[PDB]
Amino acid sequence: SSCKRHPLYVDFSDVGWNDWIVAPPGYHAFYCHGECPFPLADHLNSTNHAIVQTLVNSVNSKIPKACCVPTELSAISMLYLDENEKVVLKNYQDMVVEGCGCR
Amino acid sequence: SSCKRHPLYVDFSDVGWNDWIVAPPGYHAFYCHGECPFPLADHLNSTNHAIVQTLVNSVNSKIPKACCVPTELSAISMLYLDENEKVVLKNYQDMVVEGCGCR
Amino acid sequence: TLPFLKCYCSGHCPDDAINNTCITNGHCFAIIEEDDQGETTLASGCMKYEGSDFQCKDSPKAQLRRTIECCRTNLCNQYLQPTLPPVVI
Amino acid sequence: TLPFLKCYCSGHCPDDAINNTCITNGHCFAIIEEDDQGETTLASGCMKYEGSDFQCKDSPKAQLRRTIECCRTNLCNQYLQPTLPP
Repeated sequence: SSCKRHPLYVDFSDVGWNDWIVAPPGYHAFYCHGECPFPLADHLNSTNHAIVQTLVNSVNSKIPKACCVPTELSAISMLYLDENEKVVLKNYQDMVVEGCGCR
Repeated sequence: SSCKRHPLYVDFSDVGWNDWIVAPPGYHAFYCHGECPFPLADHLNSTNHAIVQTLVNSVNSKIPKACCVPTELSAISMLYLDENEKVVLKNYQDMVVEGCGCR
Repeated sequence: TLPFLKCYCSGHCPDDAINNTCITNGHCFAIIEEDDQGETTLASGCMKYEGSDFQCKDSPKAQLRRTIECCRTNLCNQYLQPTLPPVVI
Repeated sequence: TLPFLKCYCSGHCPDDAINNTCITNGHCFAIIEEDDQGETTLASGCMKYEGSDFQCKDSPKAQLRRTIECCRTNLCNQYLQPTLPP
């Protein structure tokens, strides 16, 4: 199926980070996956380069297709245990997929 | 072989666009390809999300790896023929890969 | 520029299309294509304005037979059914 | 922030590394990794600062046994030989 956003919840206990991330317990990160077909439709937010590469791949299949990746990301705040036992608040950019496209 | 830029010259004759694009005859577009391994090294200019996704993939491979895509692009100008056969100069953004990274 | 055009979509619908339409600032398209195995399908959707000249023109050197057609009144792709490029002989 | 740190690299070298070194604003690392057959490899390089806490910490739930170690003085990682988790 075509490039789209898929669910992915990162639970910190599950990945073994609950000893240094004190909050939150996890978050919805999502991920992008799927085909970048010809033509690239409006919702795929493609670059000119991805459009050209898509066309080239149609002529010469040795050139790969464009890839489905995050095209908009948002941040989350986390409380972590620092190299000293200190609890500190940090804004982490680019943690959550808000939209996917072909690049 | 990890994520990096690869050569790709787009020759308009070879894609069959000799009749609508009057200049240039082609250009170096490049493309991005290759693995996004753990850990993601400095030159891969990864986002937090790609780093987290990479770690999740290492925990359960049902979550895919991050993808090697353009992270910086540049523009080219082109002269073309429109509906009535007149020559317009147009700047096309995002046509040339200047750098690749894992996203 | 804001999307101003409404199109039919099929096979290329965005994840939040409604009763089979999408909006765009570019063009509506319909495409007929024949795959690896000789199976032909028809699909349609919205194409954003940036890079639309490349996609509406397409390459005549594509390995597989396909014809895309674009148009720019609302829903103009509704009953658009292109014709495949002749089998090269 | 500008890169201020020079590191050894092997297996993770940037396309334009010089004499097997790289620069970064983050950390030097070395990593040992065991594939499914019991064979190990050693690699090293530069890691940018953003996201480096995730990568230096790693997940102890990784399916393959591996150990990454990071440090923050010039070249520190050159002779770094981390060991698989026991």
